[PDB]
Amino acid sequence: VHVPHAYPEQQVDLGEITMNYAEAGDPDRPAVLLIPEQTGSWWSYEEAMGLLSEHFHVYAVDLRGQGRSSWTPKRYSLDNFGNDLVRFIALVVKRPVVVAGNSSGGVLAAWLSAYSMPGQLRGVLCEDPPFFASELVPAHGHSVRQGAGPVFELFRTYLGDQWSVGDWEGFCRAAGASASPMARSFVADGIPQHLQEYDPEWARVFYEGTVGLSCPHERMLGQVKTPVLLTHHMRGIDPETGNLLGALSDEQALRARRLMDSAGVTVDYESVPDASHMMHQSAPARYVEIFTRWAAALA
Amino acid sequence: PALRDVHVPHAYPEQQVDLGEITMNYAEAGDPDRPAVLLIPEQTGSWWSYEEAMGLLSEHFHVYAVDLRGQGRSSWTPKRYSLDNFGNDLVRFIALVVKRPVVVAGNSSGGVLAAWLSAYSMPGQLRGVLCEDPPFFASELVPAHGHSVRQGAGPVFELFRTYLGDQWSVGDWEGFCRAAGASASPMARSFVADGIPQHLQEYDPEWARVFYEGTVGLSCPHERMLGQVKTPVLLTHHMRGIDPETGNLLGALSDEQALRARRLMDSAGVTVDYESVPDASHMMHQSAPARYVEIFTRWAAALA
Amino acid sequence: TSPALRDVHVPHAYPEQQVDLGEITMNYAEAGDPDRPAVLLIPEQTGSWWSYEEAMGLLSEHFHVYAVDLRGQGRSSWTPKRYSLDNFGNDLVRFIALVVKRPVVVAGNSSGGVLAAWLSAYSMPGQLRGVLCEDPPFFASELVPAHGHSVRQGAGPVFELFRTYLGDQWSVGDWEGFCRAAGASASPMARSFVADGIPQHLQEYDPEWARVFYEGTVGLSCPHERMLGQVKTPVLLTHHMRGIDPETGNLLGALSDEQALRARRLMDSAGVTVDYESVPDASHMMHQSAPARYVEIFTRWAAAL
Amino acid sequence: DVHVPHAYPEQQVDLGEITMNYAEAGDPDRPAVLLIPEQTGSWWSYEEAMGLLSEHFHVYAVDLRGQGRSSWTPKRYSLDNFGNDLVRFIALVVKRPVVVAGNSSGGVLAAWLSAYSMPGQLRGVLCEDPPFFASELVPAHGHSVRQGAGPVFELFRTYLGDQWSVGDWEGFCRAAGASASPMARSFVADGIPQHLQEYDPEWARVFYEGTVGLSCPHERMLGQVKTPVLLTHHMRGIDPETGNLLGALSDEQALRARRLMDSAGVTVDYESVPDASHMMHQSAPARYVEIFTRWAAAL
Repeated sequence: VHVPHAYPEQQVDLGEITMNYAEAGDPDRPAVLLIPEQTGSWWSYEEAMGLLSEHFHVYAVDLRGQGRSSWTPKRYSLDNFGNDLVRFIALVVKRPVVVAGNSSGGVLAAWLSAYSMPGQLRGVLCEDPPFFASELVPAHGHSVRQGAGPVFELFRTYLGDQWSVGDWEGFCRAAGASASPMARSFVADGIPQHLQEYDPEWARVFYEGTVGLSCPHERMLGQVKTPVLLTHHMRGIDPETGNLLGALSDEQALRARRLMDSAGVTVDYESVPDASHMMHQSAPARYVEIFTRWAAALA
Repeated sequence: PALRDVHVPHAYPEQQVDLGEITMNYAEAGDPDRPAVLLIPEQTGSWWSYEEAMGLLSEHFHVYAVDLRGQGRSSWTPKRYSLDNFGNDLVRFIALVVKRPVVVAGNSSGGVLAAWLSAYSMPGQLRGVLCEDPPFFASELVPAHGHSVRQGAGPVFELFRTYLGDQWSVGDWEGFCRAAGASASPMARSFVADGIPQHLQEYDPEWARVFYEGTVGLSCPHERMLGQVKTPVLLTHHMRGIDPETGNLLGALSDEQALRARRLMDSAGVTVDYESVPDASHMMHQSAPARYVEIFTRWAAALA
Repeated sequence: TSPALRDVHVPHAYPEQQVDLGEITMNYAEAGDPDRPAVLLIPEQTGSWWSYEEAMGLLSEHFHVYAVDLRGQGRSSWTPKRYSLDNFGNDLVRFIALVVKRPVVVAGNSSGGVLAAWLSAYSMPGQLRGVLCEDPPFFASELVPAHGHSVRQGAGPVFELFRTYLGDQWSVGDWEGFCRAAGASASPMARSFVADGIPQHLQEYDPEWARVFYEGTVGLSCPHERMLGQVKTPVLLTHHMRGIDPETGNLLGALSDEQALRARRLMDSAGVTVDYESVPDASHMMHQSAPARYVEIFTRWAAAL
Repeated sequence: DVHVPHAYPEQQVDLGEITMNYAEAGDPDRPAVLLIPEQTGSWWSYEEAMGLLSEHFHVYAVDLRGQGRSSWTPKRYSLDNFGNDLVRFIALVVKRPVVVAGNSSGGVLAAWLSAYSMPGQLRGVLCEDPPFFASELVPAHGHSVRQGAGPVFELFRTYLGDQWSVGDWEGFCRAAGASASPMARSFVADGIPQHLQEYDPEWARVFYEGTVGLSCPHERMLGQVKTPVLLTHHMRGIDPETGNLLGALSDEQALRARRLMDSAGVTVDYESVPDASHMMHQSAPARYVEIFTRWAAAL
């Protein structure tokens, strides 16, 4: 299923799983780790990796259940993703890292900041993170069922765990009829390449609230141990449904920022209301600029 | 309280009816020829929660006020507390005792059960329902609109579950008061008292468990309940607000949740009458009985 | 003509009618002289009222027989998000109060046999003379039973296949995918359902049924321990084929010998008369595979009542 | 607040989210061994055995999170989190291949490490009377936890409570003496045992509610082991009055565990000691140490 890409691909044995990834930049430059969004593979960062390879040693990784990394039925949880990335940092990077993650990847960047092995990290970028919005029963704001829940429901029903169903036509019919604008956005004639590399059990665990069941966001956010850059992209409310448009509300962002303040770290909050969910794709230069500014200030 | 030897006297005499699984305790007032009314109390509330309002309404109505299962002298039923079990209990009560079409008034939890009846009773049993400060969507763990119970009254339910326990099996009122006095929830700070209130002595705290854990209405989502109401609905909306410190709701339901609930009930095609009294306490039938009875009597007069 | 469209019902030997119970419409068939003792037949899961067709005939010569489609089945209402033991049971309570209007002898198969017991414990007073539980999955249909194997070691495999490949209200409807998955399954029951076309009874079936059993929500507020321990009418429990799949250890049949033992002990503690008829040579749906045997068993029992 | 003197000095190490307390015996000349206690069991559960083992092994006995002097972590008690804790401990303290040995819940974590640790971390594992499948809420084979140890877990959750928030030992004893579960009755005592004073009862909650193993089904674990295994099966039977399990796991559950582990391609040794207590390393130290040493020398 796997198509050619700009950078050569490598695979590492993290124990339970094998992780696919891709390197860029001069080795001696500072290390950067790029975590894709859900339904996103490492080559989600390609453009940005280019821009970033000028100054950093860039690693971009396929999480488990994505890309060419291992698919693990019944094993998708926040802690398993996070310890995957911890083992990657220790076995492959072998140096302190600045982590950047988009959406679910941003959630795992915060997870690393709070729960990585000591001194594994210098700072994390959380790019449009669904703090509390990706939870089934958050401590603040809307649940996943009022956010991206609908999209996940469609993935679970019509694609199935490990593409066991694979009813793409049914998926497009129901998605086009969804009141969720994001749901109606995922419609296409053929299956996008990124979804072909995606295990839809990801959707199941987010929709059903099991992925973070033992990793509540308030404790994560209250236990961060590194500087955090939080970018906050398009956001809004669908008047017809009340549902959250975007990754997280202003209220949820404020609560997350104040929890991270209680953890005693320094937070750079950059509201970019006009940016798309995946700014590293829609506007690679703007994203690399923000990241580089914040990164220079560390250590 | 766990021995259930706490019954005390009241203004009206008390009757009991076998409904099948449970026995329901209840009180009755007014001329039996008058239009029938069914009063459903709030959680932790017994029938006598309506005593005062029964004394006014009785002058114009045949009033029945009930103890739901797990409250008062009605049966306590471990592992059996769901919205459908409460509702079908009330259906059987209407069929076996009232034997007339009723107008139903419910407060908080009862108001939700009132809407339940409006949607799910046997045909013809109801002429209309009053939902008094109902936690529409705010009592669900995963509501379709707005904020979950965990961001509302879930803190107090958690205290009840941990420190009082199913059927008062723990009964650590000292630990409960200690934790309640230190809660960010003001509603929890309300319950702190030197002695256990009579209404809490008659209350089975497994109630609190099933609401806090999301099991009580798991098979009865509020979106569909409200989208299938079948009688005129009178929804009163009392004090609501936001604790600036927590972002957790104060009061029964948020403005957004009231809005979406009204939209659902209108899609059901019923006449919805929204009466907003932001200065009113949660149990207006107890704190301002005259005002409550006036509102109810005016709306009920227009029913038929 | 699609199971999702609910336009697949076919003619049958007995007249059908629908009653408004308030949330749902319940479809039902009637047979026999309306003055003879009343009887209520509850089908099995994926079973419609005409699951009893043949038995109805034999029984209608001595009983006024009602046979019902439960919600989520046949021509009764399909109610998304509303499928639970208590809702099924209260539908049947309503049906007895509104249609039969006389005390009834209830007989239910499998899931229906679990609802017969439900009624015996939780119905309105005086509604029932006795109940016949035909191969009921006591404890084996629960996700976390007090005794014996869970539904995941019983019928769960086939329920998972229904949920995944048919979907709520036939929203997925991938019959060929279901057949491929079922034929490769290690559950013999699951393999049984493979067929060239979709069987008629399954066309009338809301597979959300399967979901609520597979996920353990259908009986969450109705633990079988409490139900069985609060029966208030005489109960006849028939126990058909049962065994253990050696490759898996999973239950073959409706319930295990141990689970039937514990259920009988519970019911005996309730103070009711309990009859136990172990018929190890009988299929799960004895009322279909051996109608005359079934009617003999039922007739003796009901005449004692 | 309650820790008392023991036969060995205690050490602590920061694993990144938690602080793990532990004790050490024997010499670095000798091969590394990692002892994992049972639930409610602290490191000193192994004290006597440690002595014997220190004759020929460098021994590490650990406090798991929520036990002893290790960090208490509310809402974070999952098998994956315990397991990644022990992976971190092996990586940061032992820094050597280790022969792991765990008892009861500890045996389950030993299996977890065999299947899911970082590559090359382990040489083999001894699962001592492990509750394979019988500690799960919905096991793929045999009794569930609710027909096993679940009754005592429910008593712990209702009367001791999260982080000893309730602490009603009188009520615990009243309920335990009236328990139909004989193990529940075995926990009745005048005062609170020292091992239970260092124990966080949220442990009991997450086993009773089935959250701890939700994302770690035992069938996948056992089918993906990667080291030689030694499984010891102690006392087991059935309570006639309830049908409930006596012991860690049934004969059927042991049979299925072994079939899975053998399907994984490892060397599985099965040692049935039907007359042994649950904590044989405590009740018969020399017997336990003989069995362990006899097996570990083959590695």
